[PDB]
Amino acid sequence: PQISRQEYAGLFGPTTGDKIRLGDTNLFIEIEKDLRGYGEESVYGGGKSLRDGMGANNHLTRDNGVLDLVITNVTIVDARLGVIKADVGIRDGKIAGIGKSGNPGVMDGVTPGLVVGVSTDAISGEHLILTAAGIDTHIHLISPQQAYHALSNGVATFFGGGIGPTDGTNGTTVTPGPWNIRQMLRSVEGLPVNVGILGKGNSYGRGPLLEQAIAGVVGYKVHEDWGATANALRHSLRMADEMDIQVSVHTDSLNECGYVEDTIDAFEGRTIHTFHTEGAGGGHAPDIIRVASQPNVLPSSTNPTLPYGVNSQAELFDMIMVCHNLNPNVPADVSFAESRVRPETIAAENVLHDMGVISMFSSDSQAMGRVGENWLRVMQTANAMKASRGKLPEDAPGNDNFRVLRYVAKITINPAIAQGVSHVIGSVEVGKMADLVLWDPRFFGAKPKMVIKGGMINWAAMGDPNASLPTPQPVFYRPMFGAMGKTMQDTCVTFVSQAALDDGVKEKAGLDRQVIAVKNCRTISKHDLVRNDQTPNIEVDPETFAVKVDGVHATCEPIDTAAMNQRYFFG
Amino acid sequence: PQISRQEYAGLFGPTTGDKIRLGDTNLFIEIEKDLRGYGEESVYGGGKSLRDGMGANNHLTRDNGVLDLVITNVTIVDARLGVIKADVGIRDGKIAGIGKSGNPGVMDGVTPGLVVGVSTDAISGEHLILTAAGIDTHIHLISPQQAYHALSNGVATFFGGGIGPTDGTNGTTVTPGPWNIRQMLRSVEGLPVNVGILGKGNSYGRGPLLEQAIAGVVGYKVHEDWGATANALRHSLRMADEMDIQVSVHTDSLNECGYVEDTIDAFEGRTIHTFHTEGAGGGHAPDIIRVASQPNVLPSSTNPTLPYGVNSQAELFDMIMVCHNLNPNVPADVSFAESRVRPETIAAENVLHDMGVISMFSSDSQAMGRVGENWLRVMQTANAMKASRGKLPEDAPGNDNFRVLRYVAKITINPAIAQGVSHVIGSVEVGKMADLVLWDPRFFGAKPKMVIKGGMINWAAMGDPNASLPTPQPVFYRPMFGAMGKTMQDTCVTFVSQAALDDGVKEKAGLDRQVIAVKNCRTISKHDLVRNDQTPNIEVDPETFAVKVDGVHATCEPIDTAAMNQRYFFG
Amino acid sequence: NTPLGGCILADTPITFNENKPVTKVKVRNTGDRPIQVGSHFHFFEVNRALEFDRAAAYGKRLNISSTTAIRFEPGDETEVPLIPFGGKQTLYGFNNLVDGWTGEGVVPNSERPD
Amino acid sequence: MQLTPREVEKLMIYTLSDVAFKRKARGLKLNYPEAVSIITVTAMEGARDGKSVEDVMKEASKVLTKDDVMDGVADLIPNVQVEAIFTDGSRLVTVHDPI
Amino acid sequence: MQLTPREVEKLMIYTLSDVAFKRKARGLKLNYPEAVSIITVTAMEGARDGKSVEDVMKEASKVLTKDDVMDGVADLIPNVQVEAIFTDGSRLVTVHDPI
Amino acid sequence: MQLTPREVEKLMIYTLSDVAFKRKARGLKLNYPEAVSIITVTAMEGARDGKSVEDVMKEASKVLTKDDVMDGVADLIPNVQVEAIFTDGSRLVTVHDPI
Ligand code: NI
Ligand code: NI
Ligand code: NI
Repeated sequence: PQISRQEYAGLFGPTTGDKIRLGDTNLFIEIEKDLRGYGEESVYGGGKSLRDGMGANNHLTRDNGVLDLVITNVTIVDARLGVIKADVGIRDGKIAGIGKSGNPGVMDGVTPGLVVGVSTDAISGEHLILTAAGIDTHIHLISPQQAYHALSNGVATFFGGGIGPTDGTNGTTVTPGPWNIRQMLRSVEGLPVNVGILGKGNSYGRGPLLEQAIAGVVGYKVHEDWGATANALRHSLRMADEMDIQVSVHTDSLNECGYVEDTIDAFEGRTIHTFHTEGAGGGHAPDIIRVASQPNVLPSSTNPTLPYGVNSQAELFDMIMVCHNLNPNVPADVSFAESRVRPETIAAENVLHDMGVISMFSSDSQAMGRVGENWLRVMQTANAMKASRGKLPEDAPGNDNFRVLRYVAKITINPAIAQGVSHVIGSVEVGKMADLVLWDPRFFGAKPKMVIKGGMINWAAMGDPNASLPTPQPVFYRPMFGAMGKTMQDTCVTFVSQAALDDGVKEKAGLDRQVIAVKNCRTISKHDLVRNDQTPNIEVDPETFAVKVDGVHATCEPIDTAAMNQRYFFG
Repeated sequence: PQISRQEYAGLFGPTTGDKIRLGDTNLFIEIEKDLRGYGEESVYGGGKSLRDGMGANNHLTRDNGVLDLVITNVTIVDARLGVIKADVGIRDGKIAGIGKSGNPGVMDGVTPGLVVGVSTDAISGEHLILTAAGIDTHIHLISPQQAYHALSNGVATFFGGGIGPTDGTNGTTVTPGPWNIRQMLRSVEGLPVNVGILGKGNSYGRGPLLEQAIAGVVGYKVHEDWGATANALRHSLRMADEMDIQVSVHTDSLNECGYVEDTIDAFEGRTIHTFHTEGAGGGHAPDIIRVASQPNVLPSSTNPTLPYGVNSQAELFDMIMVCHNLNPNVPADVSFAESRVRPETIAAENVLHDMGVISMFSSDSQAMGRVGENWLRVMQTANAMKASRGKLPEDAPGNDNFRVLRYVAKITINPAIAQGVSHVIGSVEVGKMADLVLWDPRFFGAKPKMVIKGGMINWAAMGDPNASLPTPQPVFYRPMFGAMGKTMQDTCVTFVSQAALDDGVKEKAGLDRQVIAVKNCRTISKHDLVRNDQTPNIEVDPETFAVKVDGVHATCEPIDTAAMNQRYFFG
Repeated sequence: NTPLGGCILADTPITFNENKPVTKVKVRNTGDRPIQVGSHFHFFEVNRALEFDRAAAYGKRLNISSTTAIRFEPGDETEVPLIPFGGKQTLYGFNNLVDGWTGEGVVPNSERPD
Repeated sequence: MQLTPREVEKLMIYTLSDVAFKRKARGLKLNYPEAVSIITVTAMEGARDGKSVEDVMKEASKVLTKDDVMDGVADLIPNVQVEAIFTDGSRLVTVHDPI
Repeated sequence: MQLTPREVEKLMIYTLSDVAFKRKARGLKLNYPEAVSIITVTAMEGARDGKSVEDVMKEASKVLTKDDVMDGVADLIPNVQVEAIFTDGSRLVTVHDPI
Repeated sequence: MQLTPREVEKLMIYTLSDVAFKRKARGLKLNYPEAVSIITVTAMEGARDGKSVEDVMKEASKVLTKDDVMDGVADLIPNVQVEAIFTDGSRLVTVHDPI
C-alpha cells in the first residue's frame, strides 16, 4: 500500500528529506538518514504495535537487549552523525542502541541491540527532537538553585567551583583545599546534575595542587584575582600532566606579570581551557582572542556577549563593577574597564563561532553569565550568523545542518572532551550514559518537555498534579522521580581525578552519588574537538582593538530583535 | 605616607574611633581596638593583596594555620570583647584566629594562627558587621518551616520540644518518651539548624526522667498544662543534677499547688531556666518577675511583649485564648487572663533588660512568640530604653557599646551558657564553632546577607539564579550549599546529654548529624551570664500589679513608632 | 548626625608603615598595550618591556596603599615610590627569576643577577 | 528587596484579595478563602496606614455581612487570625465572627 | 505555558508592584521592598515595550523622589539591579541611586 | 483558608492575567504565557460565574484573534487545557485552537 507523507508526519513524524524549522529562526534541519524499514514502525498506545506478542516478547530481561525505556522514532541532533530518524534504546542507564525497535521474532530488520519486551516503557518520540544534555564548564557555585534554572533549559552537567555567595566564589570558580572540596563533594549529594569541582591553581609548590587532586578535583583554576602568574600556570600545568586533568584559565587582564605572548610561553604548548576568550569576563587585554589561534588551547566563551546586540555595550560597563568588586570612583578601576568593554571583539566572537574557531560555549553563571539561557543563546547566534554571513561552503545546498551540528557540539560533545568525560557523556552514541533532553521543534533550544538522566526523568514540564492529565495549566517545571530520594544520587555523577578515585574518595568522602574518574584531558587538541578544528592566523590592532583573521577584518553589525525571547518568556 | 579616613572607609572600612549607626536606631557603636598594622590590609579582588606569593603561600594545608575561609576586615560585635576590627579565620568549621591575615613570610605582624594560602576562599568583610548566630531556648516544634524564618533573621540554633501541630505541642515544648525523642532526633536530620530536645519533666519517680535522658535530651520541661507541682520540679532538678542538663520552667499560673514562695523553696537553690519571666506566656501570677531576684535562676523572656507598644494590651487578651485553649464564655478561663494581661510588668520587663536583670532572650514560637523577629525585637528594645532611660553609668561617654554588647549577649552567649553549649557556640572566640551571621549596618538586626554554619554558608540573600550576578531582583532568601545534601547534617549539631552520648545515641538512633553533649549546666549561676550579673531586691504590689526594684517603681511609657519594621518589611 | 548605617569617622588621617626605606624609580611602558601593577606585586619579576633600573627593585613592592594599583598607558613615563616586603622577605612565583630571599643586604648589596 | 519567607507568603494572600474585590464588583457571594482574603488584607493595609489594633479589629468586622457571602460561610468562621506589620512592630489581629 | 523558574519568581515581584502603586494612589511613603518593586517593574515593562538599556536606566531614576519615599530609604539604595527580557535577549539593568 | 497546593498554584496564573489585560490595554501583541493566561482565567471565572463546559469552551475561543497576538503564537497553540471548580465539581476545559 501507499500513503502521503502529510498523514504519516501527523502520526509517525518526519523521515528522509523532510526539513524541520527550529522555532522562529531562519534555520532548517534536514534528515540525512532513516534507520528503519517502512511498514513496522513501533509506537505505544491504545491498540498499537507495542502489545503482547507483537512488539513485546516472552524472553527475559537478562537476554542482553531488552530495553528499560525506548523513544518511539525521534529526530536526533548529535554532532558526530546527527540529523537522523531512529528508535533509541535505554538499558542500565546507558544508550543500548540507535536504529529500529520491536520483536525480531515477528518483525524483519530489528536491530540486535534494540528489542522491546516486558521490561520496556515507551516515550512518544514522534513530532519531537532528541539530543545530548548540555555541559557548562564555567559555573560559580554561588547558589544551589542555579542548577534548577540550568536543568530547565537542557543543561544536566556542571563544571566549576565555589563555596557559596562569598566574594571569593562570586569572582572565581574555586573550591580551595581538601576541607572545602570534601564539604562541596558532600553538598552536591542534594543536587540533580553531574558536577566537576575545580581547585585553586595558584601555587609555586607541587604539594598544594597534589592535596586538591587527591581530594577530588576534575582540574585547576587560575584566576587574575588569585594571581595568573607564569609560575601559577607552569605548576598547574606540570601537575595537570601527571594527574590527567584540565586546567581552566582567566588570565591577568592587567598585563602585570607579562603580555598574552608571555603567558603562551609559560603554557609550554600544554593543553589548557581558556574562559571568555573574547575578553569581557577576563584575560590579557586587548589581544586575548589571539590565544584561539594555537592548537593546544581549548577556547570557550561566556554567554552575556552572544548574540551581539545593539544595547550590549551599555549593560557591561556597570556589570563589570560588581563581579570583580571594581569601584566607579577610582580612576585605575574605571580606566581598566574602558579597554575590556571593546565592542569589536564581541562581533568577532560571534563570527568566530560560525567559522569554527571558538570550539565550545560556557556561561560564567552569576558573575558575567546566565545559566538558564545557554542552549537559547547558542541558537540565537546561529540565526544571526546565517542571516548575515550566509550558508558556508561546507554547509549543504538546501539545509542548515552543518551550522546547527557545529553549534550543538559547542555545548554537548566539546565541553565533555575538554574536561575528560567524552566516554561518559557528550553525544548520543552507543555505550554512553543516558543524559538526554527532549523538546518540540516549536520550542527548540529554549523550553524542553523532559530531561532524562541515567535513563530516568529528572526534570520535566508538568501541569496541575491534581488534574486528570499532565498538560493542564499552570504548567511550570518541577523535580521528577529522577531527582527524588536515592535515585537522584544514583543517576548523577560526581566527577574526580583518577588519583582521588584510586585513593578512595567515594569511601573517604562518603559519596552515595556515582563516581567516575576523568581521563584523556592532556593528549587532546583542537583537532579532537568536533566540527571546530580550525587554527587560523590572527592579527589584532592594539590601539582601536580591530581584529583581522587571515588578513580579513572579523566583525558584524549588531541586531535589535533576536530569535525566541519575549515570544516565549514572560519576565 | 598619609591618606584621609574617607577614602580608607570607602575601601577598607572603619577603624579605631569610628562610630557606626545601627540602622534607623539612635544607637552608635565605636571600635574599641584595631588588631592590624596599617599598610598591609588583606582584601580579595582583581589585582589585590591576596594573590600568588603576596597573601597566599606555597606551603601545605596540614601546616596548622592555612585557613579554609577568611573574612577580610570586619567589625565584630561579640559580648566578651567585641566592637573590634580584625580579620577572622575559619578552619575545620571552627574559628582558627582573630587578628591579622596574610603571608608571614612577606608581611610583618601576621598572627600565627591566621595565614592565607592556597586553601583560603575570602569573604568581603569590609563595610559589614560579623556576629555569633542567635539561639532560641523556647521553640515549639509545631512546624519545620519555622527554622527557615528563624535562620532568615540570624538564628542558627534551636532549643525546645514537640511532635508537630498537636495541641499538646502547641502549648508545651516537650518531646515525651524515648519513642517520640528518637523520631524527633531523626526528623531533625532534614533541618538546617542546631537542635536541643527537651523532655517532659512531670514525674514523681526517677525512672521516667532517666528514660528521656538516655534517649537524647538536653534537658527537661515543666509546664502548667502538664502540672508544675513542687514534686515535678524537685524530681526534674534531682535528675538534672546527676545528668548535668538544664530544666526549663513554665510555672503554675493558677497558684494551685502554692505561690511563688512555694516554687522557689521546691527549687532548693538549684540552677533553673525560667521562661517568660514577665508573665504573659505563663508563671504563678502576679509576682513572677520576683523569681529574677534569686542567683540560681536564669531568666529568659518571650518576644511579643518586647518592645512595649501602645497597642500591645489589646492583642494579648485574644492571643491568650488559643495557645492554652482557654474558652471566652467560661468565667474561670477569662477572669484568670485578666491578671495575666497586666501592663505594668511588660514595661518593667523592658527596663529590666536595660538594667541587666533579665539575662537572656527567647521567643515561644507559634505559642505567644515570633521566631523571625528575635534579633530585631532585641535592637527595637535597645532604641526605646536609650531614648527613655538615657546612657548608663557603666556605658561610655560617646558610644552605645555597653548596651548593644549587653543586648547581643541575651541572644548569643547567655542562652548557650544556660543550655551548656558555651564551649561549642555562643561567642566569636578562638576554638569555637563557626556559626556566624553577616549584615550591613544599614540592615543590622533584621536582614543578614549570609549565615555561615560550620564554616559553610547555610542560608543567604540571593537574587535571580539565572542572572549574571547574585544581586538582581527578586532577592529572596534561599537554602545554600551548607543546607544541601550531606553537608547540612555535617554542619548542624544535635545536642544531647552525656548519658546519651556515652550510651551511643548517634549509633542507636542513627544520626548523620554532628552529636555534641551539653555540660556545665548545674554549677553556673547569674554571675556566669555575660553583662547581666545583677540580682537586685524586689517588691511587687499584688493588687494593682505595680513593680518596685530596690525601692524604685520600674516602668516606662509605651511607644507608637518602633525602629526598623515598615521601612524594611512588606507584610 | 549621620544617615542609617553610616560611619562617623574621626578627623585624623591614617599613617602607612613608617621607618621603612623608600626608592623612587622612573618606569616607562615601551609596549603598545597598557600595564597595571598591584600594591604587593614584586617589581623585579614584572614584564621585560618596562624599562627601568631592575637591579634597584630586589624584593621591593610599591609604596602605595594595599589593594590599589596604578595604571601605565603606552609610552607614558611615571615616577613610583617602592617599599621592601615585611617579615622574612621570602617571595616565590611570578616568573621563576629568583624564587627565594632578598633581605641579605650585608653592607653594599650584592649577589643574584638577571 | 531581601524578602524573608514571611514576606514572600504574604504576596499569595494579596493576589487572592484582588480576585475577591473583582468578584465583589460583579456581584458574587464570596466563598471561605475569598472572604478570609479580603478580611485579612484590611488588617495588613490598616497596619500600613498606621491604624491601631482596636480600629482594625472592628473595621475588619464591618467589611462583609451574611448577604455578601454564601450560605454557611459565616457558620465555619467564628474567628479570623493574621499578623500585620504595625508602626510598633508585628502584632496579632483576631476578628471574632466578622459576619 | 512551560514557565521556567526565572519566569515563576518574576510574578511575586509584579504582585508587589500593584500594592506599591495602590499605596502611592492613597498618598503613602514607600518602603525598601515597595520602592525597589515599582523601580524594577518599569525595567521589565520597558523591555516589553521595546525600550533600550539607556532609556530604561534613566526612566527608572525619574520614577520616585526623596519626598515620595520614607526617610532613610534613599541612603540604603545606592544601586538597583534586575534582569528583563528585551527584543535582543535578557539584559542587566543597573540604576545607580534612583533617589 | 486551608489552601491546598492546587489552590496555591492557581494564584500565580491569576497574577499573570492582570499583566496580560494591562498590556492589552496599552495595545501590545501577547506572547505564549500571556495568551494562555488570559485564556485560562476566563475558564476559572466562567466556572465561578456558573457557566457550563460548552459555554466556557466557545467563550475561551472568542477572546483573542490572530491580530491580537504575536506572529507564530497561534501555530504553537493547537490546544489549551485547564481545570476549574464548577458548581458540580472540578471539570477539564480543552480549547482546540482559540486563534
Ligand atoms: Ni570568571
Ligand atoms: Ni510557654
Ligand atoms: Ni511556651
